[PDB]
Amino acid sequence: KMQFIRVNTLKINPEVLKKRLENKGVVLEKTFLDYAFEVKKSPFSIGSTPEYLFGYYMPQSISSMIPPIVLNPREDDFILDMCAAPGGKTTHLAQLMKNKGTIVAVEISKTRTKALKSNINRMGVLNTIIINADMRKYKDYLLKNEIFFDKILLDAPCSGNISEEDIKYCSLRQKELIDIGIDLLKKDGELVYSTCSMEVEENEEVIKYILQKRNDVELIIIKANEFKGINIKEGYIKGTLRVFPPNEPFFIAKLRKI
Ligand SMILES: Nc1ncnc2c1ncn2[C@@H]1O[C@H](C[C@@H](N)CC[C@H](N)C(=O)O)[C@@H](O)[C@H]1O
Repeated sequence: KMQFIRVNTLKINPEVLKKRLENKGVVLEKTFLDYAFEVKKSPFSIGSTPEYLFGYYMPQSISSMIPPIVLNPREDDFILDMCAAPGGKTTHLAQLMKNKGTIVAVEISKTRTKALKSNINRMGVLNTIIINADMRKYKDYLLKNEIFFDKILLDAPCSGNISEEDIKYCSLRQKELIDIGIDLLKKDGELVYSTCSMEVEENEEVIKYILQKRNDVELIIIKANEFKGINIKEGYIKGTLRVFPPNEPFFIAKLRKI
């Protein structure tokens, strides 16, 4: 299985970090991103370097770096990260926003909220409000108070996080979450649905469900061609993307409230 790291441009320049790690015996390979590297060899556990501890990078699959790139938040945006822990994608969104605007990062589990806050503090992120709550109830609070967002990441839990039952259970949850995400989007706003599963029940089923359920949503077409070097192709709904082995299994789509 491949290992990659995302360089945290909040704190450090790609080439400064690259030189420092290569001088300690790390062998790094380019990526379709100037701030992400493939780790080819490491005398270090990569979550264990002083550089990691300083917030210089985040280890993560390259697949998992796509949803924030596709959502493409701007600097001053107001952003919801619906299912946020451990914060891989929350800190990615913050880096893309350069620590401007606001991310509301929501996490159901109390324990996982710990890991989320740790990642955020470690990566030096300042634009993020951590909510420990069930999104399905937290959204009434947001709706009552008219708190709509410019762009939303729904990076949903997946069957793999933990059978046919696992998949059916996750799919149902994902369908609940996405309807909620559309409800919380400003008119003309953008939601990315992603998940660590390439199973169609968690993928195009959830997309087909929301398109038939609602009249106020439009599929935005995403293209693979940008994502060089990644085993990524079009889903079975045009303009959706599925990532395959030997990349980490993943699915990404993008919607617009009309
Ligand atoms: N209703 C819910 N509200 C908030 N968080 C949830 C809810 N249901 C599941 N989750 C969380 O969804 C997360 C699943 C992860 N795949 C998210 C990864 C995260 N987006 C990252 O990039 O690092 C877990 O943290 C679950 O605790």
